[PDB]
Parts: sequence; structure tokens; C-alpha cells
Amino acid sequence: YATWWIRQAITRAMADQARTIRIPVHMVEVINKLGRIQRELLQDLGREPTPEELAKEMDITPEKVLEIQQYAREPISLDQTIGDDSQLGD
Amino acid sequence: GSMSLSFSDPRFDDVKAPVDECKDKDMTYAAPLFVTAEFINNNTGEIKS
Amino acid sequence: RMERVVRERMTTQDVEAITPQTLINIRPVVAAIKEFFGTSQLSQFMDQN
Amino acid sequence: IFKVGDTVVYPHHGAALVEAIETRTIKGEQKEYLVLKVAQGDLTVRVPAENAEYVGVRDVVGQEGLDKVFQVLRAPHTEEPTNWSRRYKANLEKLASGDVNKVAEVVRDLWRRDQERGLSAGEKRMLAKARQILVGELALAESTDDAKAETILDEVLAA
RNA sequence: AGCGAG
Ligand SMILES: [Mg+2]
Repeated sequence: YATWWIRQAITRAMADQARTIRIPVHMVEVINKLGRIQRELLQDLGREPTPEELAKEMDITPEKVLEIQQYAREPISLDQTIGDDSQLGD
Repeated sequence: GSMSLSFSDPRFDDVKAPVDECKDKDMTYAAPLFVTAEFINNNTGEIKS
Repeated sequence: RMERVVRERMTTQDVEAITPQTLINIRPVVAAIKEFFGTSQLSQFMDQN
Repeated sequence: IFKVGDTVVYPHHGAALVEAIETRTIKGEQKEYLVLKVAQGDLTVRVPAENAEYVGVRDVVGQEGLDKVFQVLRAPHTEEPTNWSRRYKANLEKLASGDVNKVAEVVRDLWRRDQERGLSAGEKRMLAKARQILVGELALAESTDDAKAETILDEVLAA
């Protein structure tokens, strides 16, 4: 019994306190789904599935695939040394 | 140790696109890589490759 | 990395329901190669003056 | 029991054409290892004949199983536990068992529910996999081919 | 990272 509760708590915390720009949970689940589906269609089709394949496998309009992957663009850090002396900030 | 997995016979397919075209359309000049796997269930005794 | 993910999933793999294709995840290997050929310091921008 | 050129059913890959058999002496024992090839994954499976039935390999089922699965497709009054997790586990174990009747019942129940009101992606994946294996098995059950097997599945589900 | 001047 406690395994499912612990899994749920950890997954919810990952959904909430993991991204600098908080995407609410339901969005988080749909994006995680998109990622998994494109991973499996990557295992099968080999080339990264084009938006059409994901839209079909996810029962949403392809533009919705676009926005689901647009909301999930993780920020970057303006304190990265772009060299490999200058941080991206300046 | 009930089952094991193994790899063998790496083999490359023909490159995806010619050199100039790859340099033109910004796609990497790469070739597919195929490796024959082999899964053996040590107890039951099945090989799947 | 692929080896580690294979071993980790193998515990949660239903026996006789698994084949190497559905047991192997190539994503770590391709990710490592791609992150090497780009942003690795020994993979330098070709100097053609 | 095992003859060359026979379209034998191997779980959970469905149809699996035999090619031959090899001595493959291991531990000094020429343990017979018959070779199967499945058109779905294009993989070769070598199994020992002595315990081949133990794994679950079965020959092409006759028309008795065909009419059985049709009648079962016309078996009403099915109820499932309230929780989604329990019923999902039950039907997943039913599929894993490899019994043609159990997977057929799972496929029909899930399809009627999905067509009833539409469910989700995981159930869709389960339904797709189970329907694929069933259509292949039926196609070889009457050698009716995958396309015509899909169509006969589509007419018989109508009831 | 390669590179220039001292
Ligand atoms: Mg000077």
C-alpha cells in the first residue's frame, strides 16, 4: 500500500518543485506522456517521430503537440561560461 | 544470473545522405549502426537475437 | 549507461515477454555521441582559412 | 509434434514459422534446438523440443477455438472491479497468460469500453497490441491473411 | 575552444 502513496508523492513533487517556471501538474503529465510516446515511436520508427505521429498517439490536435512541447522548454542560465571568461549574461 | 544479454557483429549501413548535401541542409553525415543482440534465459533455455 | 538502464529494468521485466529490441534503449548512446561531437573540446570547429 | 514448415504459435509473439532444428551440443548434450522466426520482430528463437510445451509454444488452433472465440465475443454480462488499477492489472495478466480466450475477452471488453466513451492512451496501447496479436493468430487460424483477418474481426465484433 | 599584441 505505501509504495503507491510514496510513488505518488515523489511524482507530484517532481511535477511541482523541479522546474524554474512551474508548469501545473496536468500539463506536466501530458508533457511527460508526450516525451514517453516520442521515445517509444523513436524506438520503433527510428527517426524522431514527426508531430503527426505524436498527435495521433496522443488524441490531441497536432498544434496541441506543438504547444505541449513549447510549454516544456526548460530555461537556461545566464551564468554559463559560453566559451566551454564570458558568461551568457553579458 | 537467470538470464543474460550479449552483443555481436556490429555493422554499418550506407550513409544517409551524400557529403555535400549533408553539408548543405545542416544534417549530420552519419550512417546507421546495427548490432546483433542475443538474449539467453539461462534457466528456461531460449535464445532471441 | 545503456547497460545500467538495462540492468535496472531487467528486475521489472516480465520473463518470456522480453526481447532485446524491447530490452535495449539506444538513447544514452546516441546522446553521448551527440554531446561529444558537439561541445566536446577535442571536437573542434574545423579551421579552414 | 514439431514438423518443418509448420506455422506454430509461440507466446507472446503469436505466429512463428519454423525453419529447422540444430544439435547445439551444450554440456556434452546435443539438446535439440528448433528455430522459429516471427514476421513481427524479425527475430529467431531457438527452443528445446523436450520442454518446448513448457514455455507455451502451441500449434495452429483449429476451428473449435475459432467458434469458441466467436461465442466468447458474444458473451455479455461482464463486470470489473471499481478501481482502474485492479482491472488494468487483471487484463494485463490475462494478456500475459497467452491464453487466446483471455486475450480475446480483454480485447473485446476494452474495445467496447473505448468505443463506449473513449478512455486514455495506455488502454489504447494495450488494445492495439492485443488486437494485433489476435488478428495475426486468426489470420493464420484460417490462413485468411492479415487484411481479411482484420476485416473479419471488424465484422464479428459488430454482433 | 582555437587565435592576435605585449
Ligand atoms: Mg607587437
